[PDB]
Amino acid sequence: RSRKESYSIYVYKVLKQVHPDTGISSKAMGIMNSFVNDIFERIAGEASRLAHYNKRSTITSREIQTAVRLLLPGELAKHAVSEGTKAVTKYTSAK
Amino acid sequence: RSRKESYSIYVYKVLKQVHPDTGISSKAMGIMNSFVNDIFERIAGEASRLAHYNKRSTITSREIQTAVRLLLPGELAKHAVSEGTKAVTKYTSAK
Amino acid sequence: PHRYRPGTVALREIRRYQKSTELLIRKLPFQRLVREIAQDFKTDLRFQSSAVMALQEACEAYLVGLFEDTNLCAIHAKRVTIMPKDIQLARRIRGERA
Amino acid sequence: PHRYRPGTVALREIRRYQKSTELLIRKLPFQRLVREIAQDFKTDLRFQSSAVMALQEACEAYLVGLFEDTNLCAIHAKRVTIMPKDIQLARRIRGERA
Amino acid sequence: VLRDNIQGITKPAIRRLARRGGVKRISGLIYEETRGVLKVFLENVIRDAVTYTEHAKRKTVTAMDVVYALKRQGRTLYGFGG
Amino acid sequence: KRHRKVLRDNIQGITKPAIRRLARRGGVKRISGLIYEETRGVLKVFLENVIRDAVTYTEHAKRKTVTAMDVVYALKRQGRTLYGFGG
Amino acid sequence: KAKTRSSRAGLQFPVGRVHRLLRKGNYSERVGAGAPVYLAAVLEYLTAEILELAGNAARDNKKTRIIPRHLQLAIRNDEELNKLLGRVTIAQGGVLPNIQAVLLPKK
Amino acid sequence: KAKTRSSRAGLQFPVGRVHRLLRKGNYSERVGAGAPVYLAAVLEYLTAEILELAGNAARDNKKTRIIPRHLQLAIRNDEELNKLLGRVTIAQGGVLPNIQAVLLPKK
DNA sequence: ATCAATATCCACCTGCAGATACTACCAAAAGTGTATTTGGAAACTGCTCCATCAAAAGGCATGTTCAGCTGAATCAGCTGAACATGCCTTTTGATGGAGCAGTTTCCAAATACACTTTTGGTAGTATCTGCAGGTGGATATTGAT
DNA sequence: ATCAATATCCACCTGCAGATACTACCAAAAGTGTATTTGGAAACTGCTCCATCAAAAGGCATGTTCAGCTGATTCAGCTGAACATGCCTTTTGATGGAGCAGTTTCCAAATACACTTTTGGTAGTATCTGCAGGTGGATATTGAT
Ligand SMILES: [Cl-]
Ligand SMILES: [Cl-]
Ligand SMILES: [Mn+2]
Ligand SMILES: [Mn+2]
Ligand SMILES: [Mn+2]
Ligand SMILES: [Mn+2]
Ligand SMILES: [Mn+2]
Repeated sequence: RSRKESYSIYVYKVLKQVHPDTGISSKAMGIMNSFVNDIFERIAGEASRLAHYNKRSTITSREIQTAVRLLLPGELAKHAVSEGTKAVTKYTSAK
Repeated sequence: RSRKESYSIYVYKVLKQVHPDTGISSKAMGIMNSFVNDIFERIAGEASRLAHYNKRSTITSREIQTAVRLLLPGELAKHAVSEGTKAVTKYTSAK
Repeated sequence: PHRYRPGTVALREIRRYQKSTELLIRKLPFQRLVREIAQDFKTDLRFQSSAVMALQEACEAYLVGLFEDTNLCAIHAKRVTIMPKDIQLARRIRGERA
Repeated sequence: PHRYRPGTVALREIRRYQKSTELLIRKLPFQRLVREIAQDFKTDLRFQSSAVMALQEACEAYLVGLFEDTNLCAIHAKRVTIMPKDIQLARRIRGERA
Repeated sequence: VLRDNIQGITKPAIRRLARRGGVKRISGLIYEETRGVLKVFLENVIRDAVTYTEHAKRKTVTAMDVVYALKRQGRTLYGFGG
Repeated sequence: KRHRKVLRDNIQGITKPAIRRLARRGGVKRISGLIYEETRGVLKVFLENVIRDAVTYTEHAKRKTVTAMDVVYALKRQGRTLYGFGG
Repeated sequence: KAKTRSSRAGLQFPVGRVHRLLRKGNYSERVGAGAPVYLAAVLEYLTAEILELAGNAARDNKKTRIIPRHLQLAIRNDEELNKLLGRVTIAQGGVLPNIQAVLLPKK
Repeated sequence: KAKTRSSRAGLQFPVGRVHRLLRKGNYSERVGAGAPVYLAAVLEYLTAEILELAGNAARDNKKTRIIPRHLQLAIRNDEELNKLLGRVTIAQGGVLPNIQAVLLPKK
């Protein structure tokens, strides 16, 4: 009866932007959740190491960016980096 | 000239316990230092994860113990676990 | 009386099984084997249904992958027949042993 | 004008190099190669001399290990001569290019 | 008619796994070899799973115990949580 | 000023005899003539990958000097942990 | 009055939740304000990329519902996604059709 | 009567150091008092294990000083240490002498 | 099974590099107790979901037959090992210069913290409907002839 | 080539397992307003990275020569693949309780404070001493004949 959080609401929302007439099975959604959690952990873990190696107490978007460059293959990294930077800009340029 | 600490002192004490007439090159000592750092991180990492998986915020000797059983092979795990248990029992009773 | 030649059905099965995703070991015998092995580590264990299924997905995906590498080792030695030594080479180079 | 047979000196060399630990690639050429590659990623870099030596120790250990795997691939094909296809199989099974 | 549990992984089922792996022809000795490999795989993963069970003071191996086991064994599995 | 001399073709400094020596340490008795070029290509890939990561740590730190530690962390990331150079 | 950080950053993925997961995962003592935004956007981007290709694989197989099979086909047929996920198993994914040439019959 | 925690626990390895490295490493919010004691002991045990075997390899090679080669011979000739360190490179370690049987001369 | 060419081994000998070993320290750690907050073991239940278990149902153990695979024995051409010869580069060890890591001090920015206001997200459930196969029949593949 | 036996494809159906949709309530996100923390900006070190160059050994490049390995051929005998059945194991579905996990409780144990003491890592020096590498010189190892 306790709350069991997941990313499935947000995966579903992104599914509708990308393929408005396409659904997703429960099993497929579990795979997507696994996916998000795995990449979250990889990125956050690399960022943590980066901060520790540079004797910093803080993970900023700069540790997230460098972690993305270390972890993603070329073209994925480029677009991820540009998406990340765009979201931070939009978020700052927003009273 | 800022202080760069290592396990050298303690590695050398243990060396003299096991092989009283045996020395060690600085390159060998660099290796032993890497080894201790490496095993520390592996055990501490497994312990961190294990505590998170069980929604605990404290790493106790019980997390260290399970991490040791997860990381070390058979006989090394057995003997490590005895030496760890015995150091704690002694430490607790030696106050 | 009709008869397909050696290799014709084998190719058919490859095509059939590479198209599909159903598990290929029967459930009950796998479940038994899991429980047996687990009994040597701790007695009187129960398993969630999903625990056994995770185990079977992982185990079958591993064996399928190993059979691909095994097949490449057989082919490397100019054979089309997989042998224990092919499985053994694949495992050694993977770092799973030796 | 005496002669060792093909294989004899090769075996002698295996024994010699498996006994020793010194780096087998010349230092300066390796250093130039590191600087060339790094310069293509980023201009105006400097290197601690130990950084270069760490790279050389890692490169050599990697290649020695790869040759061991390659040798096993050749022997699996009933040869004693390593070929590009042995290196490629070793790398494929290692998951460096799976 | 008692028979070993490992032998419940039958020649036809092993054959099916091989087929999905792209294998056309199989030596008779493969079946026992494959059973040995499967057992080592199950031993290593179950040992770690049960170690997580014991640590959580449970008598039931969860999907998450298996998932964490698989992850640390370098066999990350998606679709069963985590 | 002076400006660094142009570095080109330094992969050929990984000579046939150096490659034979590495193969000998790896237990190899007989070596096809095509091995040397194949090995240079494999080595280049390996070095590029590790240097790419090392330089990424150098740049993240805002340095112009690649340290032993940048290389040690890169090798670790790559599942090639190296002992004897710090960390 | 109260705007979500997601809506400010222009994201479907939850910036606030990501921030909390960063705090409580013991990654660092402190977390900058941009970090969860950036991370959320990266995770959303990657999710969109997989669902895009998986959706296309569903379409190719005359289906409107994405199943694990379609995720597997998407990932393994894409060089970069296959590499990112090289050490991962998709349950109920199966494998790519692939028969080594020398195994094909002749006549 | 300031007693070190190492002396209390019966250890050569530094308990205080290990406690602090666990605290600064962001492994968990809190660290139990037993944790660094148990961990320093394990690390000490493993270093004794390695140094015993490496000292033997040094003695076997008629040497008084342990060098990286002796560490490599110790680790790679011990099944368990070899497994624990299977993905580690010991700089200036070399390899074990080992020639595949088919490569030796004659019949 | 002899002997000759040459690689191997081994034990001594030097003169350092690199190790040990003091100081003689002293900055940073570690650790000594108080004051302080709080994580989680423990004890209780209830409700999932797991082990069992007995009926229904569909893979597999089996033996025989022969297609075609593997592995053997042979052979030829050609590669790649070995070695002699000539000499180009790397190794080694300095010199000098400066690029730049590595510190230390202000702190204005940037996080964290304690509280309060609201709401997005979960988890019960209520509906809706993609598609898993089931049918019918047409065509392609395979293999014999 | 024929001809046929069996596999394969496609269009159509339709019940229901498993989706999508809806709803309310609450944990946890966000708004406000202090209260701590931090990580460059400037301003200096000394270190170590770079480059230079000279001398000379040492390893590299090259050409020649031929041993023996690879890969092609052929082939016989072996071994797995194909195939037809009824029994046996699997699977399917529904019953009872083991234990998960939810929840509150409280105290042993952890954090924070701010002092005191000790250590470990240093720079400075001396000071030793294990062993690298070199020489004979004794002793295998290899390959020819
Ligand atoms: Cl930030
Ligand atoms: Cl504890
Ligand atoms: Mn001893
Ligand atoms: Mn600076
Ligand atoms: Mn259909
Ligand atoms: Mn048709
Ligand atoms: Mn010449």
